[PDB]
Amino acid sequence: GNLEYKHPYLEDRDVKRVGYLVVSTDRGLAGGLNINLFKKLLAEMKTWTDKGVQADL
Amino acid sequence: NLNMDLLYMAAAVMMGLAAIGAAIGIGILGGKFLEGAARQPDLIPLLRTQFFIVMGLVDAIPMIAVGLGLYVMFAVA
Repeated sequence: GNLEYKHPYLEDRDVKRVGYLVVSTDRGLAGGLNINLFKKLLAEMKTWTDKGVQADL
Repeated sequence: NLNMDLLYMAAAVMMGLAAIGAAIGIGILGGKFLEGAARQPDLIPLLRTQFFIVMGLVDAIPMIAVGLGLYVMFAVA
């Protein structure tokens, strides 16, 4: 649509700082669940941090 | 003589009331264009086309009243 009004969440923005919500376990013994998620997060987090884009968790 | 007294006044009422209807009709029709230009930019040239189509029909009967008040003034009196 072209009928869009102004509204932060809907409209884009030039990027300097990015936030991640990470869900993770209260409990162990789940095996290689958490760490195979967290290395993917850190790879992406490193990718932005490569160009100096800030990040938050 | 008595002729020009009344025939100016008759043209005056003709072009005076035409001056009401064309100004009020293009005021209402134009303000609805300008909320549409504010509400939908990117469409100004498309809406402007529609505004000029509709404006030619609003000016129809008021332009016959102007043209005959110009006739009464500079032809009949």
